[PDB]
Amino acid sequence: QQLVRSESAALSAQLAKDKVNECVKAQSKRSGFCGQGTHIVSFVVNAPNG
Amino acid sequence: QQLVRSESAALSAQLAKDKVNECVKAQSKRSGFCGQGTHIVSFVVNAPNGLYFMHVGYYPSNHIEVVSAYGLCDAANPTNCIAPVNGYFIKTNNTRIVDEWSYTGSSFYAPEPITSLNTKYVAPQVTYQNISTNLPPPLL
Amino acid sequence: GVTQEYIQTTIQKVTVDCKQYVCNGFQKCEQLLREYGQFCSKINQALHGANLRQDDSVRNLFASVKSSQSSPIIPGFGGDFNLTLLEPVARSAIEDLLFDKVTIADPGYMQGYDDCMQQGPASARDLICAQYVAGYKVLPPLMDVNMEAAYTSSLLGSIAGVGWTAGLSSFAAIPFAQSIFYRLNGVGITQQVLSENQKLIANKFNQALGAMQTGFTTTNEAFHKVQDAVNNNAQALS
Amino acid sequence: PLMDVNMEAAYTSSLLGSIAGVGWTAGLSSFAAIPFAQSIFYRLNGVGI
Amino acid sequence: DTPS
Amino acid sequence: QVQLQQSGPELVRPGVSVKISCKGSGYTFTDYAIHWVKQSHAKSLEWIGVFSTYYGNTNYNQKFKGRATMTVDKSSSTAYMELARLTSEDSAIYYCARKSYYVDYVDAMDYWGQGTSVT
Amino acid sequence: VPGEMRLASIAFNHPIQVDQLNSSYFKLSIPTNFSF
Amino acid sequence: DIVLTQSPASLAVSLGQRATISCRASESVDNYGISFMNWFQQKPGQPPKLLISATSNQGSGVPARFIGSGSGTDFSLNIHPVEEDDTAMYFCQQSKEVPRTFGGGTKLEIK
Ligand SMILES: *[C@@H]1O[C@H](CO)[C@@H](O[C@@H]2O[C@H](CO)[C@@H](O)[C@H](O)[C@H]2NC(C)=O)[C@H](O)[C@H]1NC(C)=O
Ligand SMILES: *[C@@H]1O[C@H](CO)[C@@H](O[C@@H]2O[C@H](CO)[C@@H](O)[C@H](O)[C@H]2NC(C)=O)[C@H](O)[C@H]1NC(C)=O
Ligand SMILES: *[C@@H]1O[C@H](CO)[C@@H](O[C@@H]2O[C@H](CO)[C@@H](O)[C@H](O)[C@H]2NC(C)=O)[C@H](O)[C@H]1NC(C)=O
Ligand SMILES: *[C@@H]1O[C@H](CO)[C@@H](O[C@@H]2O[C@H](CO)[C@@H](O)[C@H](O)[C@H]2NC(C)=O)[C@H](O)[C@H]1NC(C)=O
Ligand SMILES: *[C@@H]1O[C@H](CO)[C@@H](O)[C@H](O)[C@H]1NC(C)=O
Repeated sequence: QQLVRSESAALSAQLAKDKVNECVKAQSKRSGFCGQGTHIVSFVVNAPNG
Repeated sequence: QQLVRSESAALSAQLAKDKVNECVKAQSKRSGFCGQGTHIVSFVVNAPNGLYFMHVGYYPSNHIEVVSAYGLCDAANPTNCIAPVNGYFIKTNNTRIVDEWSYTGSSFYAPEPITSLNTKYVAPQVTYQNISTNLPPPLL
Repeated sequence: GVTQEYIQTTIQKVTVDCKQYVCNGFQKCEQLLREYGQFCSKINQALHGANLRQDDSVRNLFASVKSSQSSPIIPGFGGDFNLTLLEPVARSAIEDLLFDKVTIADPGYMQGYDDCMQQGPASARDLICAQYVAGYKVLPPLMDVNMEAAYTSSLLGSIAGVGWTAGLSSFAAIPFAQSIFYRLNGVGITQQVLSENQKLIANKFNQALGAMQTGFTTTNEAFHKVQDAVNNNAQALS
Repeated sequence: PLMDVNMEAAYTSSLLGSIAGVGWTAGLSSFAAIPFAQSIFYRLNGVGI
Repeated sequence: DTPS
Repeated sequence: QVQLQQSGPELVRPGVSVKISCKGSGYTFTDYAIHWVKQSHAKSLEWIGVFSTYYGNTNYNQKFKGRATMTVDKSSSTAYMELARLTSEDSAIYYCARKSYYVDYVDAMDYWGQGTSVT
Repeated sequence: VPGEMRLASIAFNHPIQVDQLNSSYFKLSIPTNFSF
Repeated sequence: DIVLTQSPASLAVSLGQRATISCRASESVDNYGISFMNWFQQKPGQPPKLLISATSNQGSGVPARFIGSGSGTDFSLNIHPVEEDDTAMYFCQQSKEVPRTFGGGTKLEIK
């Protein structure tokens, strides 16, 4: 079970990294990512395990 | 065990496919992807059970701080102003250039005279500098 | 208006003792266990590899979080924008609200072992003292919450901004409000409107931000996911 | 393996030869056939140099 | 410690 | 070893244009703007103009925009100025100088020509 | 042979700071060198 | 450009005496904190010599004895060790704006 969960976390972490390099570091034109209202600046904070 | 590994391999293969059709075939501006240095051409080679990618990238160094302005203007006619394209207007620090302001590239410090090739017309704003004398792009 | 998302990045790291979990110093089982000693070896190695992967993901994430340069941050940042996210120089009040709303058990490491021991309240109910019964070991996070706070402040320092071409070399170093107006013209709002409504924009913006104080509720699904991340870890140990 | 390693090598040589074009309004329809260095300079002006 |  | 070589003085008659030179030496001439100054008295000096030696860009004192102009011979490493329409009020000691930045964003005259004069 | 291992703090690499100016003009940071 | 003036019109001092020169501007010269103030030295039969700049009281062709001072509309030049060979006219110069004018100067002398 731990091995499975560990892998899902790794993939989830990749997503986090992607949003940091897009949704946070720049305005995005893609819709989709980020909240659904076009896009304007976004912020990120620490949360347990993520 | 094989069923699990096979599935993860398929997903990984999809990622590779995406990079080949973005990170390799063309320059990409989104960052994140490829090497962490903006992006410039990348290459891929065969590797056991997969692909091995190599990414060429650009790493900036020796950063300096300079004075810069949001835009420049004709103080006699606040009905046409300009702003740099893919670069900035900075106060001049170069003995070669007589101009009070100069254009620079954004990836690398390098002053140049301001010309129409480096500018676009913009609506006026209160933060633009007011040049009351010599501004050649446009002179009029 | 605002939306929120929670992206988990890690699994809590644990290790176990195939020698303390199975039996507890009885010599008869130790000898019996020897015939199976290789199973424990497989168990220990597998868990160890899992923990190495967790540390890899942390470092990889932080490598993108860091910026070569940033603005210093002071109170009153963002001008008329309220910016409650600023640190109480610290983490942030918002991060602390989250931690208070979370129902997670009292933290490990210090004082640790002495909260299992009789030198503490009889009302402790931590599975962490059971850590020293079950042979569980909970490994510490790599990141260190103080370094974590430094990384999130660094991201705020990259604000103002991304605009002005690529933004991948240069650092604009402009007021926060200016970066906002730039983004607003980036979505087809005319420059003239922006100059006329500047205070209005800040007012509507802060209304949306103020709603975050009510955002820590069970109907906020992002919040709910955070709580379930905690719940899943606790369940595995139980 | 599903394929002869030589065929796979041929596909990556095709990727090497797919450089230049590097752009110019999708480029899926065209091939610029220009020197490698020349294509690099266009990439360099793509980043503000 | 440092290399040999 | 930087030096500037101004042309010799002349008692030029009025209505004659007057050409003055200031050759660079000991540095690459094209990397520095040239400045010119008029001294009618030790207590009375004024800026005349500046000429980029690489791009040919200029600025002039507004009073001389209908008068003196400047050129550069990049192959002779020299700068020249010519005053249209000499009058007796234009007699002066004339000084060329080399642009510099001893301080960030601050223009300074650095090296000076030995001086020349016209009457 | 080698001695004891040395305890150390993990270093934190700080970003270059750039002052946030307050008027119609601003500091701009630009690299003066680069490498592939 | 901003108008510049200087005083005393001339100063005479004993050898090794400290001495200073006042210099005023019609308008503040600070822009982005740059100041743009240069001081020059001149003697008869010779071209002017750069001495200092608003942030450079050393270098720029001189010994540390030439200390520029002030901000806004007021500036000064201060030399603690005046010597016989330091007698010259001295001139404030403004690099902030075209024409790039400068003062008529004042003259130092040894009594
Ligand atoms: C000169 O620059 C100023 C700012 O330094 C320009 O902005 C004006 O600023 C004042 C005070 O903030 C406002 O009351 C004016 O409304 C602004 N002008 C405009 C057009 O909005 C000023 O416009 C510039 N003058 C020019 C270009 O002639
Ligand atoms: C905006 O920031 C201000 C601080 O500048 C916040 O006001 C404080 O809020 C806390 C939380 O309730 C109170 O304990 C303090 O007493 C408040 N300060 C004062 C001076 O009263 C405010 O909450 C932030 N948000 C909004 C929407 O205004
Ligand atoms: C432009 O400004 C820079 C700094 O912003 C000045 O820096 C000089 O850099 C050179 C490089 O070796 C040094 O030798 C000088 O000593 C630096 N100047 C000072 C005052 O320390 C530079 O002077 C300016 N540009 C020019 C062309 O002068
Ligand atoms: C500009 O960047 C280049 C490339 O990094 C620098 O050149 C290298 O500097 C390192 C520094 O230790 C040397 O080890 C290399 O041998 C140099 N290589 C070459 C090809 O020169 C250069 O020093 C940098 N210059 C400045 C002023 O920062
Ligand atoms: C400049 O400072 C004033 C306060 O002195 C502040 O109100 C204004 O917003 C600042 N300008 C910016 C941040 O662009």
